[PDB]
Amino acid sequence: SGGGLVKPGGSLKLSCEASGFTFSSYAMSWVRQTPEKRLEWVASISSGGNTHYPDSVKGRFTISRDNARNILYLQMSSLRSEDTAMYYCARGLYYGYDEGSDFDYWGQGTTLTVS
Amino acid sequence: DIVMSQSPSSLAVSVGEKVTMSCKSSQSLLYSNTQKNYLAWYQQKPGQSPKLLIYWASTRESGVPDRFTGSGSGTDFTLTISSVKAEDLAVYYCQQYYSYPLTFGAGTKLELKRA
Amino acid sequence: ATVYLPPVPVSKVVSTDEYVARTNIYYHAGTSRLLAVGHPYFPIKKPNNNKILVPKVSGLQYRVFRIHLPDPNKFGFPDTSFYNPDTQRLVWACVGVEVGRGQPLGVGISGHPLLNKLDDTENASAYAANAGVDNRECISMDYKQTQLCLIGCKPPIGEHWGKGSPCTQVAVQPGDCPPLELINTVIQDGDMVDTGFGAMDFTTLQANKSEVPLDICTSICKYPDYIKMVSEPYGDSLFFYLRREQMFVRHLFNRAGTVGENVPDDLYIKGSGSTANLASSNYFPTPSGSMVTSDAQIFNKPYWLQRAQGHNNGICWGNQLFVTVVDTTRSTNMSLCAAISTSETTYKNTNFKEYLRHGEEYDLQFIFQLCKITLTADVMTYIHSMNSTILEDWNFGLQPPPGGTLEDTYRFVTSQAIACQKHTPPAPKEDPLKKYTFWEVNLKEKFSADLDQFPLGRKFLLQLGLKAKPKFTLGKRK
Amino acid sequence: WGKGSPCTQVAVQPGDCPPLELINTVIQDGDMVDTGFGAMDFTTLQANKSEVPLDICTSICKYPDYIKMVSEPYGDSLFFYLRREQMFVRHLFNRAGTVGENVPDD
Amino acid sequence: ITLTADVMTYIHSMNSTILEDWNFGLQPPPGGTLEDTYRFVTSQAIACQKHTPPAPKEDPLKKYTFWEVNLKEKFSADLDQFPLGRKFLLQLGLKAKPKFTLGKRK
Amino acid sequence: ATVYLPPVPVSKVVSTDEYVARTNIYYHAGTSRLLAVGHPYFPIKKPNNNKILV
Amino acid sequence: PKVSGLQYRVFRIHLPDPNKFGFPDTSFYNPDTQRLVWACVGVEVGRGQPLGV
Repeated sequence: SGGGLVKPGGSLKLSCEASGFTFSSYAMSWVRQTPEKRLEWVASISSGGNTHYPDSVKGRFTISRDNARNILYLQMSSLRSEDTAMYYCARGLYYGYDEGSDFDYWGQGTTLTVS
Repeated sequence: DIVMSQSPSSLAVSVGEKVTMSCKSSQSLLYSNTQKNYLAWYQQKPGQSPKLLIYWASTRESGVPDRFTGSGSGTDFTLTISSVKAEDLAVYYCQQYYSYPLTFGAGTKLELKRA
Repeated sequence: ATVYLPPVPVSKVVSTDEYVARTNIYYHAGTSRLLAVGHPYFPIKKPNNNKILVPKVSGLQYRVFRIHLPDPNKFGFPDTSFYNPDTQRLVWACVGVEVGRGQPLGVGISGHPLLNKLDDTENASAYAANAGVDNRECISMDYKQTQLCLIGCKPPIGEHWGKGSPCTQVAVQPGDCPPLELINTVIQDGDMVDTGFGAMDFTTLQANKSEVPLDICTSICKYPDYIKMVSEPYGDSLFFYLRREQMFVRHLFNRAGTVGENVPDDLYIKGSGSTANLASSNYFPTPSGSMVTSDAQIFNKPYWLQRAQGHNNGICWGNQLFVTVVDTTRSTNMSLCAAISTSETTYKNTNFKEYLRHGEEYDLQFIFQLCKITLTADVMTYIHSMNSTILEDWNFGLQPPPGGTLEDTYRFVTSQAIACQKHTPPAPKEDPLKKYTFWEVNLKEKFSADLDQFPLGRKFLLQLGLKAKPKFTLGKRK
Repeated sequence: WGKGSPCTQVAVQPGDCPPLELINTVIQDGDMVDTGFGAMDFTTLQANKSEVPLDICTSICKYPDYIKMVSEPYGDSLFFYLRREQMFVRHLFNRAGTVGENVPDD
Repeated sequence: ITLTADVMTYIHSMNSTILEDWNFGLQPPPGGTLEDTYRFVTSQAIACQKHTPPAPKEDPLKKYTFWEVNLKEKFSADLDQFPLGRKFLLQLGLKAKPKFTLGKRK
Repeated sequence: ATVYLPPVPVSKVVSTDEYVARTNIYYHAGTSRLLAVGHPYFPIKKPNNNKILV
Repeated sequence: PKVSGLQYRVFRIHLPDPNKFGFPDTSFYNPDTQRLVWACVGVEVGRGQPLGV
């Protein structure tokens, strides 16, 4: 939730509310789809609150979680036209039997247009 | 960042044909110390969001048909569909979760041929 | 017959160090005194902002220090002219560590106003069936006596019982929990320790999430997974450990919360009314680690690592060390009464706001022996087979190539100076080596060499012999 | 640990505990040993001035600073020490007074 | 520079500072360090404070801003990787090192 | 001096066990016992005054 | 900023004390007998700009 039209240089705050599963037990993740159709990792946050960003948005986007209300946030700032995309909220799963990780569930996406 | 290179960019086959598709990483996804491969494969059908197929290079997620097999190790990975069905038209991605940033391949578009 | 047998054997691993001849050059380091004052139950946060006021730093959670040591290969020396980069290399081996805990006695007092407690069950005093609604109580606890330390040179492996197979791949209900399957993973700084209920996750494993003290109501708890590290045929995960631990039952108590477990009821011949009804069986022992004593320190004492106890003889690779400490006896809580404002014609519980702190002190004292590595082409063939990466980082052979290739033009900023042109706004990223958080300890300017000086030094110098002794101590009579 | 004094860079008011700074001083006659609240002054940390006995409120409470002394080679400040000390937990209690702390309510 | 007392004392009349950096003697049992020094921050985020760290410093050869060139991390034994050192080699005449050769170009 | 303050020390600080000779001459001393009778809780002062009585 | 070639370019070159700098072979200094000090024996002024004023 939270996308829409915004002008270059502006800011926008996306939210993702979980349902049907124990939010506190999963890492949550933001992934975007640019018009070219390839997926781009936006940001991740560990259950302990450690954030991870790529250089393309590091210093501008902030990922955070509200553990009480179970809401994932993505605060965007200094938006550039290149940030135009469908943004997806997604979980992560750790599979202890193989010691690996995947994105098992994600939403419908919300569209962000910087123009 | 680790660059994931997928090939071919697209392919078209009839129902029943075997298809293979490549995913090559710019850096090794094999952790020498434990011999695990940090690779996942996703399937995005038209108008839908990407669905998890394979993780830990060769582990098939529950609900995924056994015709999808992921293989390979180190830098060179393959997704094989033993006998393609009509419903398999989609863009197939691969994704490395070895180190940050978490990165996705360019995708291979699978289309169906018919009379 | 089978045969099989394995045949016989195929390949087998030689000792790590058995060509590394130690030198008589020693260097020394120390630590200033690291300091944190944290709060044990919870990080006390800013009231309108995310960011800490007081961080959760305590001896009841793993204190993992990344210690990064000088390049030994290129290092300040007094007379060297043997050295050939291709037929020999140098590496630090640390020949002792003491760790000063400058904190006084005092445990980490932790508690929850809402600890999950139904009834007393140690001696007991009443009966009750299945639980009512709202049975939690204000109870506080001291955690079991746990002291350990481990020294490695690659992050060490913990175990914990994580969140395992789902509710659908078994027949175990939601309200009975997805199974608890031992999921092994590396111990990270700020990770909680073993609680005396087993070492497990407690984020998704307490849906009440207020069954236990506040600190352990979230985050993973680990216990060291000694079996994987010590059966390792390289033993760089650790190579030194020691521990002293005990636990006891202060008192048995029962959880509040309805039975979801299956008690066959036809294994007791029925009472009458109340005693025909079925009580909670959700017993938990409360641990205690009381009676602190100062003859129970595993600290404060030099451990000369002339040889290790691993399969690695303590000879560093990557020039770094990992020191994980749990000390529950030193994690002292402090008291004081502070007035918010003056208005007291009397003492008033209002005005006097009590506030606890925790003080955490660490100091690390080091003595290093320099060691050489004899290398030839045949030996090297083997060195790469064990770890490609060690030779490649040293890069006194090899090549990765020197460089080269360009340095220029030009980065960054670009421009400088004067400039401040544009400012320039970023320009990511350069260039980090982390994947885990660690309390950084720089030793690359704490280097010294004297053993007639520094207390730690002197005990090593006496232990050897001339030159020099007496330089004391020694005793310390009587 | 002497009174490091409340700072105004990071929010600490009266009615929050100060940051605490270790202020070391000579061991002199009449001085109290460590009580297991830590070894700290109580003359100005305490403001009710009646949390603890008449004796330790009006002393500096100290732990021996072995550490700097055993690092003087000459040992003129001491050239002998030994210790034996122990204590057990009688019972957990709560202090008189309301929280001044910030509890995350989640 | 050899450590000769006549040279040292003469250097001392010219400027004592190079000598003081090298450091000679006591330090009676030893002052400054060790002692054992020092306490103890090592900043967190509380940290210990109050702070106001100690002051800004000026270098003794700095009075006015310059365009600072740090060189403390780039030293190579070999001089064949750089055209300035080769040119130094050839000019030097060890060992014995062409110089030039023709042509150039032509 | 010169050389130089001395040297060397520092480093390595000369023990007073290399040129300080013990002798076989012994004296003996002791105290006559010491006794102090207080009140541990507080000193008991005269509160009409300011000087201790215990 | 304000920068031209019609303005002073004053550069402050900083060098370690060599004794304090490590080398992999060092049997040419003993601090009980000698110290070290740098001598610069060649300076090349690279220039790489077009011609202009």
